[PDB]
Amino acid sequence: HMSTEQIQKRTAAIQKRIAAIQKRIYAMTASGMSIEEITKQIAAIQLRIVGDQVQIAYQTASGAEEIQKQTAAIETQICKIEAAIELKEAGITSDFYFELINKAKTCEGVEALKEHILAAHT
Amino acid sequence: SEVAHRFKDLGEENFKALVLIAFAQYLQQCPFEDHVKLVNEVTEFAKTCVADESAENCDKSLHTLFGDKLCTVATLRETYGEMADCCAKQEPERNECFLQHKKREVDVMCTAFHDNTETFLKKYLYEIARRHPYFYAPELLFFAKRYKACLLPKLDELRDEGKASSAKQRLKCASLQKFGERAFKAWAVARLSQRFPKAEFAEVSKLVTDLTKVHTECCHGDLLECADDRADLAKYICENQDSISSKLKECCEKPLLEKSHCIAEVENDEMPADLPSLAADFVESKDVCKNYAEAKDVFLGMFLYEYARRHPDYSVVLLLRLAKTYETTLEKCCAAADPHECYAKVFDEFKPLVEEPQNLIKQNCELFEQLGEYKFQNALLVRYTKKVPQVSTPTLVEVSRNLGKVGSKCCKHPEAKRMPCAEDYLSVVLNQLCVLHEKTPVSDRVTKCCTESLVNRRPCFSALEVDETYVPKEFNAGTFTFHADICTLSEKERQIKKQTALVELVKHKPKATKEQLKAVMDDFAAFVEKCCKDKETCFAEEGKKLVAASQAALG
Repeated sequence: HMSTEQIQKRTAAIQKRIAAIQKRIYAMTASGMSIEEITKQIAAIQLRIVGDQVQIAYQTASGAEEIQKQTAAIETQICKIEAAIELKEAGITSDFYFELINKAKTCEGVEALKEHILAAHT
Repeated sequence: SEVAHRFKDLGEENFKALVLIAFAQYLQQCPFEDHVKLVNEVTEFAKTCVADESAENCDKSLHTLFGDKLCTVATLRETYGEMADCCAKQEPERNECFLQHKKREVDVMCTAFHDNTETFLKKYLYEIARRHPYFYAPELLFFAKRYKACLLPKLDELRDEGKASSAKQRLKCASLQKFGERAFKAWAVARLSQRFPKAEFAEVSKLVTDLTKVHTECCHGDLLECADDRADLAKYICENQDSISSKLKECCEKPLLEKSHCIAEVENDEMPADLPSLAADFVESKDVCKNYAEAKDVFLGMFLYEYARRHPDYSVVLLLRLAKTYETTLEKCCAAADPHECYAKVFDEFKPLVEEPQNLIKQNCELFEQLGEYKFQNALLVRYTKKVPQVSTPTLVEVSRNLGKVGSKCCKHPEAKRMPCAEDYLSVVLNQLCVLHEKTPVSDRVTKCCTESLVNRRPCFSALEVDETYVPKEFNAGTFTFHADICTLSEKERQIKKQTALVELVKHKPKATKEQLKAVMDDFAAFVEKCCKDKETCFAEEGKKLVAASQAALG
């Protein structure tokens, strides 16, 4: 129940990234195990987006629990997904490294482990 | 622009201290008055860069900008040593050269500190950065802030504490250039993993990656980038402390310069309960060779991550020998017909590697817990002198008492924490000996050990035997006959004089018995009570009587 203009920008920021993920995954499907679960995580993150877009509507209809723990884990979930796309594109076909990426607690470590796998592969 | 970027991030006071430290770390010759004007002009120029990012030539690198002011005064070759030759070149060759040139009253100081708070504080760092070019720059800022907070035992504690961090950073900067970035990152994975066993591999790899950028910058004289970055990794750990460790809660309450120092010293986190065996995913798995082939360094780093998080009792170097041996077998095994059957017994090869230092710690701590710091330091001085008799008598005494001091502050702790304490201290003294021997070489075997991989630097020294190429030089010219000058002072502080008598007696009679040498050292300690209880008159009578006993061995 705060920053409704910044929440419009915050929601729109995730939407641009999901679209970016979807293009790179739709290209990949005729270009690596996470692929079925990536499409599930995209659909699950969209539920959070709908929830935000409904929250905006609810506040507009009402006279107006500020949860950032869902937002943060969403951004890190977007990173775990984007990283898995950079790895599939890199030719990593190994369910060990995918789990390592998905097992990470922070988007900061998601990219650091990504770049590490990426250089080690070359 | 890059100078204005660093001036804004770092504090106004912290920026000044950093540029003064970086100037004294390189042109250590120019005194305080010369360097302070250059530091002031750089801050005054950066002040303008803050306002107009394009104007005033704010666009140049910290090495061209802060490397042209360091060269403006460094014009003549005589108003500096051979380091002024570096000045003739242009970046990046200019800073590449500056790196290659590595080479006192309780109410008296306060009379100068009261008048100028800035003149006293800046003076602490000027000569401390000129006397230690490889000291960690952000740590030196905290060291001076600590100094700004009775004044005799506190400064002695900060002298000894600062001596440990300086030495620690010399080792860090040494492994980076001498053994590579991958070698530092490999140590990073191991020591961080022991420290933060709760953190997932990605968070550890993040700390490894960010910490390498910090220490690489600090060693490369990028002292302003180093402190800025050391603060950012410190913020990140504190912001995500559940994802890293438990211990970090209090460290993160502390202010900026302290917050970083605390996290670095933080206690090992209580490793997660009931972790599976690394054997399952590193020996049993069907895809061990496929995963290793995929990203070889990441797979090995993962091996180290798991082994280290589970072994906080091991040394970092032991974890590296276990990682190295696993890598070595994985390399050979993946090529074989049945790689699985090839490496199936790999962990059984780690047994002698982990036994060797545990057995050494237990054998040496058995002697320490029965001889004390004097009769154990004396025993180590006989063995280490017989091993390498090419070392200078007082340098061998210093490293013998220093290596013995390890057993003192290591055997107290139990078998579970003896090894990481022992390796930590032993590494620090061995690097202080190797730095001292690199400058004045005396032994080809010491050269071999120091030149060998940082991992087997200590194993090399422990393998040494009595140098069979040494001809007993039996002088007896004042070395075997001590001076009665220390008799008048009389103290356990001058134990180095009594010790240097032993190391000369070992070098002049090398094939001496373990009991024979203890009888010549017990008769020498008894002869001291003549010169402790006719002052110089006791030295002539004891010199003739002690030399008569030495005739029964005649080495």
